[PDB]
Amino acid sequence: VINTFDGVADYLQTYHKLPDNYITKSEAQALGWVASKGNLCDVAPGKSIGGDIFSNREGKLPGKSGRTWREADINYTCGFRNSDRILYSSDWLIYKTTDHYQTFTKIR
Amino acid sequence: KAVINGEQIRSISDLHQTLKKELALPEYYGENLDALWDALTGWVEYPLVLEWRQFEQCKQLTENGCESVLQVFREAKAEGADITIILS
Repeated sequence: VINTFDGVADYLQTYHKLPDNYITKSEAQALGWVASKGNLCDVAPGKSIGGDIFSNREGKLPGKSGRTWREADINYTCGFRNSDRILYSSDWLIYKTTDHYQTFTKIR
Repeated sequence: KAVINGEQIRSISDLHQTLKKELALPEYYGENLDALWDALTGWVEYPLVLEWRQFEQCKQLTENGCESVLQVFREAKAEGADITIILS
């Protein structure tokens, strides 16, 4: 899998899509994902949650009306989800958080 | 089932800490609107029922943010999360 900050960032910049080991929340739910049971790998082995719209609700990432942000989980290897996320824009800015969206740092 | 006793909420940080305990949110919970969205759509157990008593007292706090917290719950419900909201 490609699931590290630099792994996913490099892949996004090169291919303009997430690696194959990502699925969205709704796609996971359709397969039987129940977040409170930590069961993503039971219904989608080797997968991580990622690709959903990121609404940037605290306005910490740079925003403008023509730019969409998305997010994906980083360092996930089954079980309950962690605090690590990559954030990527439609114009290919890439940021990270390791503290559950409290702070963000630009990485590309 | 989660209850917010608005009469006892002294700040927005108090609000997030109470949500963390009442909803069994992760220890790392970020106590911000993006963390709340993530927890309500990809952590919490369903069905979820939130009873926010005396929301009006939150509005009296100097810090803004009360409606924004409620809005995240409503947006998570609209996204498909099995959430019921009681304003009492």
